[PDB]
Amino acid sequence: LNQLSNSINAAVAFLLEARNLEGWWQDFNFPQAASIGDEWVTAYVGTMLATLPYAHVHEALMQAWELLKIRDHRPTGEWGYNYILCGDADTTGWALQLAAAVGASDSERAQQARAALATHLQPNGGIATFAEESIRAYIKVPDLANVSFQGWCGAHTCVSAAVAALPEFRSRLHDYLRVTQTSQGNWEGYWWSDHEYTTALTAEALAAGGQAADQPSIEQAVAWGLKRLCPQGFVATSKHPNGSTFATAWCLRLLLLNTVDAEVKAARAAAIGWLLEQQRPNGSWVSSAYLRIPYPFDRNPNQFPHWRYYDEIEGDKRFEGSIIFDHNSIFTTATVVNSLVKAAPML
Repeated sequence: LNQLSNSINAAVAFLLEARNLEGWWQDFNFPQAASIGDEWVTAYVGTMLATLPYAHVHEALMQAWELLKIRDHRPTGEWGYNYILCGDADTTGWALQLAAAVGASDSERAQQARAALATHLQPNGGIATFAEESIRAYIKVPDLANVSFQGWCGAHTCVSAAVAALPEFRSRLHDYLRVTQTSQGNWEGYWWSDHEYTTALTAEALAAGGQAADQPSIEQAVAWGLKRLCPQGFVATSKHPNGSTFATAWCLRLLLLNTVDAEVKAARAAAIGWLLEQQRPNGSWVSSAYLRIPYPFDRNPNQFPHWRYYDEIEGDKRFEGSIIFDHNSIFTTATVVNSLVKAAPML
C-alpha cells in the first residue's frame, strides 16, 4: 500500500503541475488544423481526478469547471475538443460528469448542456458525437457536397458508454448498449483503438443501473477482461506487445465489477504491480491513449485495415485513416491513477 500511495501521489503532482498558467489540462494535437485539445481533456482529467479525497485536487476541479463555464461561445451550450471545434456529445458528457463532482449539475449551463446532449440521441437509442449541420460548418475538406457524414453523425458506442455514466441518460441508452455487446462479451468503440475503454465504461453503466437482468452481460464483460490481461499484468496490443498502460488501466476498472472471484482478484493485483513498475520518474505513464480519426462516411472503423500513426507518416499526410495520441501523457496518466485509486481497496 505504501508503494501505491507514493505512485498515486507522484501522478497527482505531475497532473497538477502539468496544467498551463490559466489552469487547463491540454493534450492531443492536430498540427496546423484543430491544434491542441483543452475543453475535452480538462473535462476528462477533472472527472478522472474526482476519485481523489484531497482538498487541493477538488480545488483544481472547481477551477476546471470555472474554465469550462468561460467557454460559453457556442449557442447550444455544448463543449468541444477545443475553442475552435464545434460542440460534440462526448466532450459535453465528460463536462457534465465534472459538473457532478463540483455540485453544479443543476447550474444553468449544466441544464443547457444537458438539453443539447439529449438532442444527439438517435432513432436506434444510441448517442451521436456530431450533429451534421454543426460539423459540416466547422471542417474544411475537399468535395464536401459529395461526402457522406453517416460515420461521424451516426450513433457511437464509445460515446454512448461514456454518456451512460450520467444517471439521467442511463435509461435512454440501456437497450442500445445491450444489443451492441459482442458474442465474446466486449463492446467495440468508434473513435478509440482500444476496446477496453468502451467495454469498461459500458459494464460500469450497467452495474451502476443495478438491474438483475443485466448481471449476465456484466459477467461476460469481466470474463473478456480477464482473458485480455496477460499473467504478467498487462493488456497486450499490436502497437504495445509488452503492454499498453491506457488499455491496462481501463481493463483494471472493468475487473473491479467482480469482487468475489479469486482469479479476478489475482489479475487486478498483477495489473497494479505492473502499472507501478511502468511509472516514469516524474510520475507520469507513457502515452498510449490512441484516438483514431475515421473517414466521415466510415460506419465501421473496426473494419478499416489501413490505420497508421500520424507522427510516423513521412511526406504529405491527412488525418483521415490515421491515429493520434496524447503527446503530453496527461490523458494516459489521469486514466492510470484513477484506476489505481479505485483498485487499491480491493487488494
